[PDB]
Amino acid sequence: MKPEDVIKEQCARAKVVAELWHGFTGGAPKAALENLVVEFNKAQQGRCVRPVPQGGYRDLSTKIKAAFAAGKVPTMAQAFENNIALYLEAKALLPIESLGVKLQGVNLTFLNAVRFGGVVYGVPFNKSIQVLYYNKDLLKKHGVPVPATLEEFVAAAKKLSRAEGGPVYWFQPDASTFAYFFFNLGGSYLKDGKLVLNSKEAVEALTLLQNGVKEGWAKPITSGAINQNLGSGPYAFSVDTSAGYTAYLRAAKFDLGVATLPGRTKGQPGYGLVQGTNLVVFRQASKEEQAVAKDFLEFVLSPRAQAVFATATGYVPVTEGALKDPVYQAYAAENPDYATIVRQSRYAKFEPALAEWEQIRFDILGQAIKEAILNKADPKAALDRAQKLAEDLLSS
Ligand SMILES: Nc1nc2c(ncn2[C@@H]2O[C@H](COP(=O)(O)O[C@H]3[C@@H](O)[C@H](n4ccc(=O)[nH]c4=O)O[C@@H]3CO)[C@H]3CC(O)(O)C[C@H]32)c(=O)[nH]1
Ligand SMILES: [Cl-]
Repeated sequence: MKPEDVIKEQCARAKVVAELWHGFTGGAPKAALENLVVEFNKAQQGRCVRPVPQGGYRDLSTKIKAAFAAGKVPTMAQAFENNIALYLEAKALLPIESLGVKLQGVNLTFLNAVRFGGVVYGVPFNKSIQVLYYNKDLLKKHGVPVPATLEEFVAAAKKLSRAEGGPVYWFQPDASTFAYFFFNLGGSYLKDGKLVLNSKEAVEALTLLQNGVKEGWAKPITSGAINQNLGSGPYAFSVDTSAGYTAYLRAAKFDLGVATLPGRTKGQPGYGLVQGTNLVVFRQASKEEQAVAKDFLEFVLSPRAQAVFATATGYVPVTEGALKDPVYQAYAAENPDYATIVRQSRYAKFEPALAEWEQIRFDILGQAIKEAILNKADPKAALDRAQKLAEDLLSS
């Protein structure tokens, strides 16, 4: 009796059913969402949510565009900030505060990100922050302090790779990893309102990674998640989503470290990329489905729902209330990595919220990073190409 079995039964006897389309394909996010929905549905009187997996996040946005085309949309769905921008062009989204959902206490880092022209269009739900995952045992073995600066991080990666005979910093050659180096070398994607992929800081970020590959301290991972490659050769450090925390804990055969990210100086942690999603409510949904979404959105913002969800996953509890819940506190008191994730969430950057950003981050910027890392393309020539494809798509 999988939670999804329970839910299908709950929905089969419900008077009213609001679909929630998501992009959790498995593991702890998928288990945590479904357990939340089972609990919500037991409380309700013939009024249920039905989570519908749509694949990953891009499958989900593709399926949502086909839904507008078909005229069959869900009540709710997961959405990045760029997805929200897109669906607003379509006039598809219900303003949240119209349902009377109370948003005070939601972290302004996340609340600001769902606000378009003053209006909130999303409920921050599963929001993650990059952290530094590390191998405590391997750093102790070579007397390496947890690096607090980008300088110390390069140094440690070179020191440990020399000692162990192989690259100890592991990375996915993607926009998400790029963003960490880009932000903390003083990059910004927007200059005088214009999207710029090929700035000096972008070239310096992509150069740093490619030189790490050439020098033997950076290891590109091209098959599975980082946590799925552990046990193959020496590992000291990744920069990865907090939402992988439970997966790291399960897979690591070594004592797993979580730290705040290396910054430019010791005066502050580096910035982590905010990932994960918001829940949106579609205007096309029935008044009755909307009422279910309003109770569901209130439930998901409750201290207990956030304390259970965040502690099952490593996602960042989106409310001040969740940190004051005793189930959170019990987990935090036993595992310092939960406070570490919250501390890192204070130092948080977003990618641009342009309608076209999902296509750019994957098919243009992501590609130019793969070209440099995996095919030895010159970092500037790869980014100049990206900039030109992005300027051509935005002109379309
Ligand atoms: N479509 C679309 N995706 C976007 C956008 N901005 C960023 N991202 C993607 O968000 C993922 C991070 O979202 P987050 O919820 O923090 O983490 C994910 C999973 O990463 C994480 N997980 C699961 C199993 C595992 O072994 N390891 C693990 O880390 O669990 C969560 C739910 O699956 C990155 C991954 C990416 O697909 O390569 C590209 C990134 C965008 O605009 N659009
Ligand atoms: Cl699974």
